[PDB]
Amino acid sequence: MVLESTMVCVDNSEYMRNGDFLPTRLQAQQDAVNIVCHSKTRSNPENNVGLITLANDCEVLTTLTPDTGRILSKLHTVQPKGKITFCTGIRVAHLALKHRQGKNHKMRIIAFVGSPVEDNEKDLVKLAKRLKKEKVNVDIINFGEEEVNTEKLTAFVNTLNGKDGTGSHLVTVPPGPSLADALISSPILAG
Amino acid sequence: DIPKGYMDLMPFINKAGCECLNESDEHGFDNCLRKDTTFLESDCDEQLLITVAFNQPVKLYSMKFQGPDNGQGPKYVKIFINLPRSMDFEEAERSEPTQALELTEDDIKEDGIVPLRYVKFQNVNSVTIFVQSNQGEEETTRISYFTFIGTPVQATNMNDFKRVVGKKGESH
Amino acid sequence: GGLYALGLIHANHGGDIIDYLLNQLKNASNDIVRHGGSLGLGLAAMGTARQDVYDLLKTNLYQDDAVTGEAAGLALGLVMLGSKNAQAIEDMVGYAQETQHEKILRGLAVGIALVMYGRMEEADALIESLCRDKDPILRRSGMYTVA
Amino acid sequence: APAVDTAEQVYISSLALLKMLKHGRAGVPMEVMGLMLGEFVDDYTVRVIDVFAMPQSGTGVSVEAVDPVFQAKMLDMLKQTGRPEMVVGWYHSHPGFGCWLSGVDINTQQSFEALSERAVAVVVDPIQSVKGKVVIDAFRLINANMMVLGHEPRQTTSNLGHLNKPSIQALIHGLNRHYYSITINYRKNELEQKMLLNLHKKSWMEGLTLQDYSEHCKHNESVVKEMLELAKNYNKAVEEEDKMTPEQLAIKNVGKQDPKRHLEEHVDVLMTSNIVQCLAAMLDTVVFK
Amino acid sequence: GILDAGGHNVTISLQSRTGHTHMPSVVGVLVFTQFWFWFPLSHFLSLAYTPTCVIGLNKDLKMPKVQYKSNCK
Amino acid sequence: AVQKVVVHPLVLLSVVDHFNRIGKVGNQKRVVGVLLGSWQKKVLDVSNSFAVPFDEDDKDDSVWFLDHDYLENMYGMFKKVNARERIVGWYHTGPKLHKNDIAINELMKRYCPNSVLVIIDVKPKDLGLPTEAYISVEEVHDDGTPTSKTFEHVTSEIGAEEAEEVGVEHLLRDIKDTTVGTLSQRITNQVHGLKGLNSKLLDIRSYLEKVATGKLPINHQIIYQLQDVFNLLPDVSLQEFVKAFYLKTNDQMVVVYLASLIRSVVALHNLINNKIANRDAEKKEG
Ligand SMILES: [Zn+2]
Repeated sequence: MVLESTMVCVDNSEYMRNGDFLPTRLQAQQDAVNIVCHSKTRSNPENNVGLITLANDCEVLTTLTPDTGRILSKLHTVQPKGKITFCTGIRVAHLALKHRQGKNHKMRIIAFVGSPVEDNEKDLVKLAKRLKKEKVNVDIINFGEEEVNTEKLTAFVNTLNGKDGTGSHLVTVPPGPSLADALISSPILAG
Repeated sequence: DIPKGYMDLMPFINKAGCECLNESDEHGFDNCLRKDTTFLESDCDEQLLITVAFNQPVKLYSMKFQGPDNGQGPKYVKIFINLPRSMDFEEAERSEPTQALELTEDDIKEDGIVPLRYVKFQNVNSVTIFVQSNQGEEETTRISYFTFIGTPVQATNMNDFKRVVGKKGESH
Repeated sequence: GGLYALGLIHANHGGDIIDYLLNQLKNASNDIVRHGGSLGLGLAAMGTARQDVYDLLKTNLYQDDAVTGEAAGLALGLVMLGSKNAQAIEDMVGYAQETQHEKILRGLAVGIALVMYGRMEEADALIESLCRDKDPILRRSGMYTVA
Repeated sequence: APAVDTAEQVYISSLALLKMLKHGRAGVPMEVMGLMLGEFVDDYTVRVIDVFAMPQSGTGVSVEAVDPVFQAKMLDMLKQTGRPEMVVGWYHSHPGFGCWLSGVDINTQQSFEALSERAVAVVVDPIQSVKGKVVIDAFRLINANMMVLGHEPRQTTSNLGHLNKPSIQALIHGLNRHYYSITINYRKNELEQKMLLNLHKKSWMEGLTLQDYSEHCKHNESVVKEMLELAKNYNKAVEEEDKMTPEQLAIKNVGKQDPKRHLEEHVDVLMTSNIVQCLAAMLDTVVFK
Repeated sequence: GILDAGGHNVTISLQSRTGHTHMPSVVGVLVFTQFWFWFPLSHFLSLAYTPTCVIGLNKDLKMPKVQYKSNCK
Repeated sequence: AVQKVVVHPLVLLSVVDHFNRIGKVGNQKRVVGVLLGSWQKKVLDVSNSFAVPFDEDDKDDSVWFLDHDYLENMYGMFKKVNARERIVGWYHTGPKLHKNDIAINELMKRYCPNSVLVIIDVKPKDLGLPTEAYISVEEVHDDGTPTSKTFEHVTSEIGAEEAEEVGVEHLLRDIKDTTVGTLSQRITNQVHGLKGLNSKLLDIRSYLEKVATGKLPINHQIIYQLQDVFNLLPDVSLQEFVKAFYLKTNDQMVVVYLASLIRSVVALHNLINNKIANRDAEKKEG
């Protein structure tokens, strides 16, 4: 019911292609977004979710839309053939978020971190600092091979909203056989 | 108080459009829109950006940017008009304001009304106030009461339209 | 009309009538009555340069009510007649290239015209600054300011 | 009783006129229509900034043609780009018919007026407005209940007869009887004229190109031959100098002929062409090595 | 109205009696010329009507029935 | 390849409007939009355009947003209004290209493969031609140099279809110059040409200075083309041409002389006719 626009950032880098998760990472993201996108619209029928690919560039494949069909359909042919750039991904997701057609929805972002992020620790925190000022809650969930609970990533979520913040979770998924059930249990119903 | 022939735009404020940035969870935006002691505070810094949206194009005469006398009341207010997209803090300082206002202590009092240049605000559809400091230089600023006084501009709502005279299926 | 009519009788010589006119202009429907009011007050204190009258005339002008402007502008000019008031000329023009309501300019065109009455060299800048402005109404005000 | 003072103007931006003329010629055989976006800045001025075409439909130019879904969505999308204007009126072409409103048009205008008492309606004949002239009269229904009072209910003003006089090809289709015209004035401003001046602007290269001498010599030879024959008449016309009321001779032989009009008129052409050509020739000799 | 303004007893002359520029009179015409843009401004020509008169005031308030003559040839 | 991109007057008058719409409140750099138009043999006709919400950041020069749905939906409406327009490229009024142009151009390549970006310098009003048209080419640079995206240049020219032409001609109607030219305007056409040729030659000099001082890369191509222009000079000092120039200069002076004489005899005849006129009326008055 909480009016919020979920700008889901789905990874499509090359490492996203090795299936430490049973069938493949992508289906995990592709299955995962299926629930997060569906989770938000079910919670509130006035909601809207868009997706930003994060590898090799920051494409905006589907702008912020309520209809979940477009997000699901666009997921296909996501073609994981790039290198993740999370430094810019959040900005473009937020900058696109700033174009919210309705100005009332709260802000909530879901990032699909599935590759090793090569970002200076100082840069990530400064990005987090800009998010704090502008009151956007972003959830980070990690997939596939990556320095488990990257220190750069973990510092990001903590400064994301601390001092008794909303708790934009850095939900770390158990690598190995696991569906979005971990991604749906904790983050999807509570972010 | 209010001037002759002008009415507060509280009824005209679009709850959907309005959104604050840096608003603290405990004291939110809705608090400063009520004529109560309930107020709004900025969580992450003294800078705050409180935007509002009006149902139909309104005109602006005098806003009452009241603030607590503890020193956390607003000090420097930058107003923008009809912003196509929400504003960014970094880009908000850069851009030139429609009317750069230096609040004085007399204004922040409960009875203080700050006059705006009526000429510049003639077709405002959404106004964004940017509090750049509080009087006491406190960690968080506060807006006790904040609303706009003007007149409503009659807007042609084409959504209604609807034929009023004539018969359907008639050509030139 | 009557309030404007009253000014004509006490034209150039209001004396006491100005104080009544000031009070009456303030209490008005913010319509035609304000239009006649400013013209009457401006006519009554024509050249008085009185600050009290000038401040009220400005507020009506800043009201920006179109019909109100066309009279407040002239009333603004007449009260400042031949005063070369640097604030008035800067203020009067500043409204010109900042306001819609062509009508308000039409008063301001003559309104800033009379503010330079008879200096004959003293400004010669409004004459040149105005004549270059793109807004045709201000140009006319520049040409009148030559007159 | 409010009144549309004749001084009231419908300001048409430089954008709108090109876009309104473009739409009209787009479907010139048929009739096109669209809503105009503007502001009612005050009683005496109806300012129109942008116009957006409402898609041609079989109904024609009528209330039904106004697709509420198309207009509600288009407005919504133009609000994001930075044009939060209000629907200030509607326009429709009139393939050569003129600048008048038919019965069906009147019913439309009455509808638009229902939402705001100042919704101006324009025309825009793309066939007549074919040269420097632009035939686009604005119109606002004069409510029929004001027959007791004065039609065109204007007041103190004096720009009623200016910028136009009641056009006959329209006064017959109902003017000052059910629809009155509103003075149309275009809000062209600098930074818009300058960009339009580029339409036919030449370039740096032009003005230094020396023409071509083969057709220049032919042209110089051609005109000098033609002027020669015109001198023969000049000799005959002057050497005649017949004095049988010469002032009447100078008025019974006026047909744009020998004496001067076909005379130095050519001298100006002949001398302008050579001087410019020569000056171009010498400038190039200096600039280019 | 202009021809018979004031009952044939006033005249418009921006120049003052002693060669000065009559500020009330000159202002009157300028704002009057701005009647093309506003009819109610028309009355401002009232300022330009200076009674073409000579009063035989001898004392402060005395208004003697002075009998004086002109030169209509 | 596109030989020309003829920009119609309406587009540069909507872009100007588009720049004013935003810059008036949201002070920002280039305003990006979509450019519609009909194709031709090779000359792309730009007949209309519309704005697309575009926000950018000076940091990382790749945190931007060009809305997709707004671009898709807008064109969904316009193809309804007029069906001869297809999306053909984009426009931005920032006079100098950005680092974001290549990436965004790749996007507009998703709607029209032969996408041409037209830079409209809305703010400047100068020598002329406020449109600069660019394409996207990815070549191996034949001459053994790294590959990259780059924007190739396409000749731009501003024209007008009949309908807009009528509107434009009236729209000026106060500063248009006489088409005849006359001696006054023809000469000004040359002081104008001289000013340009100097101005173009001065842009060339600064760049040559830049390559001379190293601050810029020796193109190795187009660099010697400027050497081509440097050999195409006339060499007027040649005797055989020097004779042939005096002949044509002399060939023309004898026509301006005959033109001058005719205008003089007509002048005297007009004074004699006039001297008779006032004199005859002078005597006839008595
Ligand atoms: Zn019709």
